[PDB]
Amino acid sequence: EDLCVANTLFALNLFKHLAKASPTQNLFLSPWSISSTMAMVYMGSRGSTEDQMAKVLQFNKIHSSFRSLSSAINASTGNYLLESVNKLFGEKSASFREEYIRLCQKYYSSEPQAVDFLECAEEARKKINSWVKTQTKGKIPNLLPEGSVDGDTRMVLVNAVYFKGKWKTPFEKKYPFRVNSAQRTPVQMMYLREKLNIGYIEDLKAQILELPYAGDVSMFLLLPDDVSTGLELLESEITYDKLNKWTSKDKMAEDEVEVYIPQFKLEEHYELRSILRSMGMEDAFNKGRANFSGMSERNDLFLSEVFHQAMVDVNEEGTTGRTGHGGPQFVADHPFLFLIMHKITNCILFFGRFSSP
Amino acid sequence: TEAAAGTGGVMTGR
Repeated sequence: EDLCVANTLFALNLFKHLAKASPTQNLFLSPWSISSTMAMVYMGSRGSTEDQMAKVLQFNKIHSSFRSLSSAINASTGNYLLESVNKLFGEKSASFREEYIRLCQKYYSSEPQAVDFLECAEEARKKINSWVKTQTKGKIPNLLPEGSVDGDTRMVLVNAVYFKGKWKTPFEKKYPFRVNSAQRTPVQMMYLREKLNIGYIEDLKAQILELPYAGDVSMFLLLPDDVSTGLELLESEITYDKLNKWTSKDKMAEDEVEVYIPQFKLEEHYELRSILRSMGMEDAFNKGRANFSGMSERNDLFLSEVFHQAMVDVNEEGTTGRTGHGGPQFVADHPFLFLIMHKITNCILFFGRFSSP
Repeated sequence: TEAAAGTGGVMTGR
């Protein structure tokens, strides 16, 4: 059994919806981080709000599942740095349900902390952003933008995730990248010739390549064979069934592969209310209709927004005489999707679209 | 690869 299936189904549906807002530009997010945060919100939801969140998050034992998956993601390894941490910041004068606070700590280890939103909201925002910055080793410095919290803010539920790994085999830093039918942009390429898992997903007309990090985390890249990015078919037809078949432990066949991928860095910020609403999570965001009585007996809360910020920096860092070129090539000189997979849990930690150097 | 992310869900009073 794939123990991360709900989260993966959500990750893919979320990507499809986000792509409606952003169909062609670079995209990057951590579906894991979002699922975790939303799970903590779900714990406080009731009535129709709850029923819709369960549908959207693909839950149709959830909390014990997150705790177990989180434990596996956080396991000490020696091979890379990988940390996922949740946090709850609550208005100091507010009275939340004792069982909500207890259960959120039990299953999410969110170390519930009081802050002063009512009178010092800007100070509270700075503190929250500083906490995330620390957790992300400086990589996500200002998660919550100006105006995101105010005197009516009652609780901010946070997840931070951080990953730093080295490739099992280092690349060599070696050029035109095809952005669309009217644009080519020079990019620094990285080259590797190594025994790697490579296949082809006919239903998506795309090559898939696995690049392992040291340890049980890998990057999978999906590269299509339109006059825009070339990703229309792949993005519209990708599903859990089609993808999981190919990311599964032993489907693919290892071969000597010559790989060229760009060296790249992405940094993207999102506000997900519109997206989550479109996916079916309406009542949570409806000031009138939301039911978060699980958080507060007074039933006086609603979800105002969900902020997400994610970054990635891909480089050559890892742990002669060959001249033939008869075998597989994977030349990522045009737009591709990629994902960073925790192999033990089968959870997607990060997912993106690289289309514009 | 170095990768990181944050998510923040804001609950507001009404």
